Amino acid sequence: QAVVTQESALTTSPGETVTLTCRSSTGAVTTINFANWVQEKPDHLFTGLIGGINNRAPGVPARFSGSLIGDKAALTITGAQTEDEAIYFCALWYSNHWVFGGGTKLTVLGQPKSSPSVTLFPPSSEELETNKATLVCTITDFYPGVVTVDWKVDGTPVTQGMETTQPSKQSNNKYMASSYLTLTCQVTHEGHTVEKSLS
Amino acid sequence: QAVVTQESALTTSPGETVTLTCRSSTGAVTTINFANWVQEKPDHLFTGLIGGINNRAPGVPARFSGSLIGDKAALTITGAQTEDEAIYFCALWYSNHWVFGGGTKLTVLGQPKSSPSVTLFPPSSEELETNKATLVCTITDFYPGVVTVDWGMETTQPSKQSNNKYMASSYLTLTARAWEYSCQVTHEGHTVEKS
Amino acid sequence: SDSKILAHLFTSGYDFRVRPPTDNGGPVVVSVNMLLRTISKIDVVNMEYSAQLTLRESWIDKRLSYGVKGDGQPDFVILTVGHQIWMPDTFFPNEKQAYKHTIDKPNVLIRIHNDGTVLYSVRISLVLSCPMYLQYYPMDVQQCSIDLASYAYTTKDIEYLWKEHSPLQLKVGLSSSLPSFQLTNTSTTYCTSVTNTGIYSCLRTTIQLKREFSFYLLQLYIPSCMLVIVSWVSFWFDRTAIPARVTLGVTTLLTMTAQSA
Amino acid sequence: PDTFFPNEKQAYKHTIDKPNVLIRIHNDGTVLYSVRISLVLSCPMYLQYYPMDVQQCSIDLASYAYTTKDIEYLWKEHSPLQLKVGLSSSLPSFQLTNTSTTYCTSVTNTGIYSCLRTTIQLKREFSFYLLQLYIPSCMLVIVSWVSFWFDRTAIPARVTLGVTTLLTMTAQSA
Amino acid sequence: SDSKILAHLFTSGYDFRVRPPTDNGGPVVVSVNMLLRTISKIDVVNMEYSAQLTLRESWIDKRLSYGVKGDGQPDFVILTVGHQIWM
Amino acid sequence: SSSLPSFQLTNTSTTYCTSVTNTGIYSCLRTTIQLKREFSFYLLQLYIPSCMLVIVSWVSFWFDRTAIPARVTLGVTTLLTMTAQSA
Amino acid sequence: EVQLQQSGPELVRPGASMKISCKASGYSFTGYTMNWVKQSHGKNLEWIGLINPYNGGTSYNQKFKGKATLTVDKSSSTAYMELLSLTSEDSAVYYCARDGDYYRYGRYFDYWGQGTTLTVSSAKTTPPSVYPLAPSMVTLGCLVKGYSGVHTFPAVLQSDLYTLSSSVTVPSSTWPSETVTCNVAHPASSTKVDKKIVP
Amino acid sequence: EVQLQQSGPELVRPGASMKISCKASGYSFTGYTMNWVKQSHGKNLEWIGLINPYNGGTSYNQKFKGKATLTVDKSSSTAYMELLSLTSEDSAVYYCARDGDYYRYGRYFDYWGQGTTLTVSSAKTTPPSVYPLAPGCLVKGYFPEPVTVTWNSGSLSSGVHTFPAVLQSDLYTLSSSVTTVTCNVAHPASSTKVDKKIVP
Ligand SMILES: CC[C@H](C)[C@H]1O[C@]2(CC[C@@H]1C)C[C@@H]1C[C@@H](C/C=C(\C)[C@@H](O[C@H]3C[C@H](OC)[C@@H](O[C@H]4C[C@H](OC)[C@@H](O)[C@H](C)O4)[C@H](C)O3)[C@@H](C)/C=C/C=C3\CO[C@@H]4[C@H](O)C(C)=C[C@@H](C(=O)O1)[C@]34O)O2
Ligand SMILES: CC[C@H](C)[C@H]1O[C@]2(CC[C@@H]1C)C[C@@H]1C[C@@H](C/C=C(\C)[C@@H](O[C@H]3C[C@H](OC)[C@@H](O[C@H]4C[C@H](OC)[C@@H](O)[C@H](C)O4)[C@H](C)O3)[C@@H](C)/C=C/C=C3\CO[C@@H]4[C@H](O)C(C)=C[C@@H](C(=O)O1)[C@]34O)O2
Ligand SMILES: CC[C@H](C)[C@H]1O[C@]2(CC[C@@H]1C)C[C@@H]1C[C@@H](C/C=C(\C)[C@@H](O[C@H]3C[C@H](OC)[C@@H](O[C@H]4C[C@H](OC)[C@@H](O)[C@H](C)O4)[C@H](C)O3)[C@@H](C)/C=C/C=C3\CO[C@@H]4[C@H](O)C(C)=C[C@@H](C(=O)O1)[C@]34O)O2
Ligand SMILES: [Cl-]
Repeated sequence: QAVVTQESALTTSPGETVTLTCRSSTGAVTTINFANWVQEKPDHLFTGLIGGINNRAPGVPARFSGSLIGDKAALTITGAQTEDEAIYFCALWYSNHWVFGGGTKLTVLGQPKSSPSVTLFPPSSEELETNKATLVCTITDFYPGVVTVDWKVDGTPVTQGMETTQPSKQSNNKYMASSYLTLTCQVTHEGHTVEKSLS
Repeated sequence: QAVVTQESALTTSPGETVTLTCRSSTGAVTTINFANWVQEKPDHLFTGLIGGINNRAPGVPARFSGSLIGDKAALTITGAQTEDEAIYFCALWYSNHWVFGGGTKLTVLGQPKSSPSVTLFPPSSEELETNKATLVCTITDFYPGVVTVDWGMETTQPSKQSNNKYMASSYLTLTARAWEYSCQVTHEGHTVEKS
Repeated sequence: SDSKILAHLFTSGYDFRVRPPTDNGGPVVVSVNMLLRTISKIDVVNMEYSAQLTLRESWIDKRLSYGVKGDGQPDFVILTVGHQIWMPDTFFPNEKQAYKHTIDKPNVLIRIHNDGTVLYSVRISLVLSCPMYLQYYPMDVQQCSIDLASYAYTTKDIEYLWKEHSPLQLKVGLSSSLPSFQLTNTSTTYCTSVTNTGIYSCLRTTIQLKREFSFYLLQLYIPSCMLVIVSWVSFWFDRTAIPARVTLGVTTLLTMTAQSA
Repeated sequence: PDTFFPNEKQAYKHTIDKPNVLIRIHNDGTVLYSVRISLVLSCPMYLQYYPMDVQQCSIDLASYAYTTKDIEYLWKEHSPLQLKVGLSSSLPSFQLTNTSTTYCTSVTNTGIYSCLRTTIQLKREFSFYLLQLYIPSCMLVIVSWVSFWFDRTAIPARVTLGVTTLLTMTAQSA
Repeated sequence: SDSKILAHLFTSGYDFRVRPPTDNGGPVVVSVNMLLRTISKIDVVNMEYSAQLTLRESWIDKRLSYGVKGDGQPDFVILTVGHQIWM
Repeated sequence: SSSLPSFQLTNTSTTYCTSVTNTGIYSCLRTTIQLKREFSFYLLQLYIPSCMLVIVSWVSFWFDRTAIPARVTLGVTTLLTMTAQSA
Repeated sequence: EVQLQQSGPELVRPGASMKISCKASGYSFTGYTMNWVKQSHGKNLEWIGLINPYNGGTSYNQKFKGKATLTVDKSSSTAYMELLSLTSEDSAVYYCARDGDYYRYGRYFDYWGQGTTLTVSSAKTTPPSVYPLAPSMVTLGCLVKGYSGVHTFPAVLQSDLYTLSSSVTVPSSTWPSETVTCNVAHPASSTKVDKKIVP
Repeated sequence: EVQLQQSGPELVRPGASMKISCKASGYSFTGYTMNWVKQSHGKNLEWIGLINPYNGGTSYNQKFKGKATLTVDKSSSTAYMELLSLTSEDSAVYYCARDGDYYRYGRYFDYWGQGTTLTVSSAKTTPPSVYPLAPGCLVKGYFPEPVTVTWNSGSLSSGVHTFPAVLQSDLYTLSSSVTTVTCNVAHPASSTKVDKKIVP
C-alpha cells in the first residue's frame, strides 16, 4: 500500500545544520499526515520530537524543528550536537493508522572516517559433514556505522539466503557487523566498496 | 414447541461442589431467557433461588450461584449441605411465557448406596378372566430415591420406607388377548433385569 | 462502493415498518450505551433536573447484512439520508421535555455493519423528573434517574439490555459543569414493568448527587453562630443598661428570621 | 459536513424571510458554506477569585457521523477567528481580552473524531464591584469606628452603630 | 404476516377521512382511559397547573377487521408507519 | 405523589361534561383530582414564627415602666417584622 | 416474614368452575406481581399467567388463555384465580409464586404458597377389585384395582380410578406350606375382600 | 518525571497467547492515550493500535485487527496488550508510546517504554554446535540466547569481536572474530561449554 521513505543515513559535524526528509509514496506530505518524528538512541531508547499539527514533545530542544519543505516532511536540526547522533524515524498518518519510515541514521562526526575491514571465511569442512554450508563475512573498524552488504555467486547477485546483522559500536567508537550465507561479499561504505572473494 | 431439559438426578456429598444444568431445545440459553431456579423441598415447599438478570431471592445462601456455562444455564452449589437435598426446577423465558424443566433430584449422601431388589409378577387368572391383563414390577430397598423402569406402562414415584431406602412399583397394562415379558431396573450403574 | 452497497440493500423488498426477523422468533435484542455530557439545572422546587446525553442503540437486522463474512468489503457502511430502517421506538418514560440537536446537519449517526448489526447514535437534551427527599436538606444526597423503554413494542418484540462493558459513561467535563453537587456514584439497572397494555422492557441509569457543603457552611451555619455569639456579648453589659441588651437580643433575633426566610 | 457543536446546549438557525445561508460552488469544485447560528454553550467557570476573575469559554465544532478517515477539520490559515466590531460594546460586564484557535480531536468508543475549538477569555469588569461591594464596605467599617469617639458612658450610641453596621454588612453580602 | 394483514386492509378502498360505519347509524363510541404520570407546577397566581398523562382511546372500526373471529391469526396487529386510520 | 411535594392528591373523580353549544351538542369527559395543601410549611414559616413574634411583644410587660425605650424597641421591632413576614 | 396462604383443597364436577385464593401478608401487597403455577401429575410445572396487584394488569400463557382468570382484591391483600370449564386435565396442584422486584417486574421467583389441590372427578364410589399376584426368600404380590416386608407402593390413576399393589417378602419355607393372604378394605365403599396367594 | 515501565521479556510457544503490560507513573494516567508499536527484525516499526485510558475506546491498525487487544486498568495506571495466536512473525520488541495531548488526541508521541522482547519459538532447549572459522568461531543452532565466547580461555582479549546473534533456522547463530588459538563457548541454558581449536 502506502510506503514511507527516508535517507538511509546522513552525516554532519557538531554545530552544522542537517535536514532529514520523509517522503510519501501516494503523493505530497500534507498537514493531514501529521508527520511525526521519533528518535532512537542506542539500547532501544525511543522518544518523540515533533508531530500533530505544529506541536512538540515535552523537553524537545529548540534546535529541532519541523516543516513541509517541497512536497515531503522535514526535520531540521539547527546547530547539531554530539548527543544528537541517533536513528530518526518519521511516521505519516494515512487515514486511520500510522506508517513508519525506514529511519535515517544521523552521525555527528567526532572521529575520522574509517573504511571497513572486510574478511570472508570459507565454510569449514567441519560443518560440511552436516551437509550444510555457511559463509561468514566479518566487517570491522568502520565509521560512520552504515554499510550495505551485497552477496554474489559466480557473477550473479545473491537474492535468497542472506542475513546481515545491524552495525554495532565496538571498542574504538567504530562500528562492526557480520553477514551470513545459507547453502548445502562486497561491502558499500560512505561511497566506496570493499570486495573479498574466494574460489 | 420449546422444551427445557435437566439431569434426571444428581448425587453429591456434604461439602462438595455439584452443578445442575438447564438446556434449551431451540438453542443456547441467552440472557433474554432469564433462567430461573426453583427449589422444592418435600411436602410441596417451593422457593426461588436465582432468576432475572443476575439477581437472587431474599435469603438464598451464598453457596448457590448462577451462570451460563457452555450454552446452557447452570446452578452451582459450592459447599453442598444436608438440607440442600431437594428437587431443583429451572425455568426459561421464551418471548412471553415461562417453560419449566423436568427438574433435577439432587441427593446429598447420608446412607451407603443400595441396589434395587426387583421382582416381576405376571397377570393373575382373575384379570385374564376380566379380559384385561396387568403386570407388576415391584421395586424395594434402593438408595438414593432414583430408579428408572424400562419394559401402556405407568411407574409410581419414589417414596422412602422405614429403613430410609425409597421404594416404588411399576405397572404395565395390556389386554387379555395381547397377553396371549421382562422388567429391567437401571439404578445408578448396573441394571437388574428379570423375565 | 458504499452508495452501491446501500442501493443493493433497499432495491429489494425492505420494510422499515417491519420488525427485524429472528432465528427463534425471539424478540429483537437492543443493546444500549449511554454517555452523559452535562447534568445541569437541578431544580429542587419542581423536583426535576436537566441533562444532555448521547444515546447509543445497537441491534441486529439480518435483512441489512451486505458483507456478511465480508473480509473483502468495508466493515460497516454509513447509512446516508433517504434510506429508511426499522428502529426501536424508544422513549424516556420520566422525560418531561426533550430535544434532539439539529444544528446544521442533524446530530445522528447510523452504521450498518456487514453482518447486519446496526449502530445508532444521537444527541438528546432532556428534562427529567427526579423526586427529591429533603429530610437532611443541608447535607442530603439525591438519586436521579433516566428511564429508557419501548413505547409500542412489547416484551415479545423488543428487549433492552445494557451494553456488557461500560454501559454508562461520563464526559470528562461533567463534574466541572456541575458546581453545586458532586456526582459520587452511578448505577445501571432494569425497570421492566407489567402494564395494562402489556409487559414492556425498560432500562434505568441512576446518578447519585451529593450536595456541596461549603456554601451552607458559609451562608448558613457560620453566620448563625456569629449571630448567636453576638447575643451573648450582652451578658457582659451592666444590668442597668438594659437598652443595650434588648437592642442586641432583638436585632440578632430579627436577623435570624430574615436569614432563614 | 454534518458538523455539530459538542458543547452546545441550545442552538438556532436564522430563517427570517429567506434562510440565512450562502453556498458557493467555485469552478474548481471548491465549496463555500456560510450560515448564521445562535448558540447557548456550557462554560464551566471557576470563582476562586470571583470579584477579580477571568473565565475562558469555548465553542467546539466537530463532525458527528464521519470519523477521521472521512472528514478532517482545520482552522483557516489566515484569521480563523474574527470578531465583529460591535461585540465588546454589547458586552458591558466583561472585557474580551484574548482569543485562541485550537484542536480538540478525541478518541471515542465509536471512533476517532476530528474537532476544532475556539476560546475567548473574559475578564470581569471591576468598576461595579468597587462601587457596589468594596467602597460601601469600607464606608461601613469606618462608621463602626466613629463609636470609639463617643464617651464610654453613652453605650447605647456605640451598640446602635456597631450593630447596625454589622447587620447591614450581612444584608450586603446576602 | 402482520405486514401482509395491514396490506390487505388498505389495499381495498379505505378512507381515513370517513367516520367508521355503525350498525344502526349510531355514533362511534370512543372508550377512554387516562393515566396520570406527574402533576407539577401548580401555579396559584395564574391559576393553572401542569400535568403529563397517557391518553388511551378505543373504538370499533369494522373496516379494519382482518381476523374477525380469527383464532387462526394474531389477536391484534400493530399499526406501522404509513397507514392512515380514522381517529 | 412523590413528585408532588407541596400537595396531597386526596381524591379523584371521573365525570361527563357534555354541553350544548351554538355549533351543536358535543360529548365530553372530565377527570378531576383533589389537591389538599400541605400544612407543615405554613406551620413552620407562618404560624409558629408569628406566635414567637407576638410572645416577644409580651416580654416588655415585665420591664420596669421607667425604661420605656426597651418596650418601644420590642413592640415596634416585632410589629415591623410582622409586616415583612406577611409581605 | 412474608407469607402466601392459599385456599384449602377442592373437589368439583366437570363442567363446573371454582376459584382458589392466595392471601398475602408480611409485605406491601400491591408492590409485587403474582404468578400462578400448575403442577399436574401428567406433566411438569406449567406457568399459567401473572397479575400486577397495583396495576390490575394481567398476562396469560397462551395455553391457559380463557381457562384461567387472574384477579386481585387490594383491600384484603388476596390474589384469586378462576378456573372455567373444569375437566379431568385440570386436576392438579396450583401454586402462587410472587415476583422478586419491588414495584417493577424482575422475572424471578420469591416465595410460593403451600399449593392448592384441585380434584375434578366424575366417578362415584367403587369397590376395590383385588387380584392376587405370584411368581431362599420368595416375594408375593397382591393387586388392588379400580377403587416383615410389608411394602405398599403409591397409588396410580388408571382409567379414572386408582390402583396399587403390595409386595411381601417371606422365607420360602412358609409358602405354600402356610396360607399367605392379603386383606383389602375400603371404608368409602364398605367392602373388605381376601385373596389367597397360591403357587 | 513521567515513566512507562513495561513487563519483562517472554518466551512462548506458537499457538499460545501472552499479555504484556505498561505501567505508567508521573502523570494523570487517564489523560493521555497510549500507542503500541511493534519493532521486528524482519521489517520496520509498525503501529499496532491505540487506546484511550479515560474512555476505554480503541482503534487498531487493520493489520493487527484480531491479533492484538488493547485494554487498560485505571486503578493501577497500567496499559495491557493481548497477543493471540502467536506465531514466528510475532517475535519482536513491543513498545508502548504515550500521546502528547492532555485529555485530547494530538497525534504525536511523547514518552516510550523500554520495550518488551517477545520470543515465539516452538524450539527445544538446544546446545550450540561450534564450527571453526579459518582462512573466528561459529556458534550455530543454539537456543535460547544468550551465549558467551572467549579466546584462549580468556587470555587473548584484544581485538575480539562478538557479533549479534541471528535467527537462521529458528535457532540462534552467531560468530566471533579476532586479530595456537582456541575459542571458548559457554551456553548457560544447557550447561554446554565446548571449545574448538582453530587450525589452518
Ligand atoms: C469564625 C466564625 C465566628 C462565628 C466568627 O465570625 C466572624 C466574626 C465573629 C466570630 C469571631 C464573622 C464571619 C467571619 C469570621 C471570620 C472568618 C473568616 C475571615 C474566613 O473564615 C476563616 C475560618 C474558616 O473556617 C471556619 C476557614 O476555612 C478553613 C477551615 C474550614 O473548616 C473549618 C474549611 O472548610 C475551609 C475550606 O478552610 C477560613 C480560611 O478562615 C472567611 C472564609 C469567612 C467568611 C464568612 C462569611 C462570608 O460571607 C458569609 C455571609 O456573608 C454571612 C451572612 C456571614 C459571614 C460571616 O459569618 O462572617 C460569612 O459567613 O468572623
Ligand atoms: C470614598 C469612599 C469612602 C468609604 C466614603 O464613602 C462615602 C461616605 C464615607 C466615606 C468618606 C459613601 C459612598 C460614597 C463616597 C463618596 C464618593 C463619591 C461621591 C463618588 O466617588 C468618588 C471617589 C471615586 O474613587 C473611589 C472616584 O472615582 C475615580 C477614582 C477611581 O479610582 C479610585 C476610578 O475607578 C474612577 C473611574 O474615578 C469618584 C469620581 O469620586 C461616587 C462615584 C461614589 C459612589 C458610591 C456609591 C454609589 O452607589 C454605591 C452603593 O449604592 C452603595 C451601597 C454605597 C455607595 C457608597 O459607598 O457611598 C456606593 O458605593 O463617600
Ligand atoms: C414552639 C413555638 C414557640 C413560638 C417558640 O418559638 C421558638 C422560641 C419561642 C417559643 C418558645 C422559636 C421558633 C422555634 C421554637 C422551637 C421549635 C423547635 C426547636 C422545633 O419545633 C418543635 C415544636 C414542633 O411542634 C410545634 C415539633 O413538631 C412536632 C409537632 C408538630 O405538631 C404540633 C408536628 O407537625 C411535627 C411533625 O412534629 C418539633 C419536633 O419540635 C423546630 C422544628 C422548629 C423550627 C422553627 C422554625 C424553623 O425555621 C422557621 C423560620 O425560620 C422562622 C422565621 C422562625 C422559626 C421559629 O419559629 O423558631 C421557624 O418557624 O421556639
Ligand atoms: Cl434599629
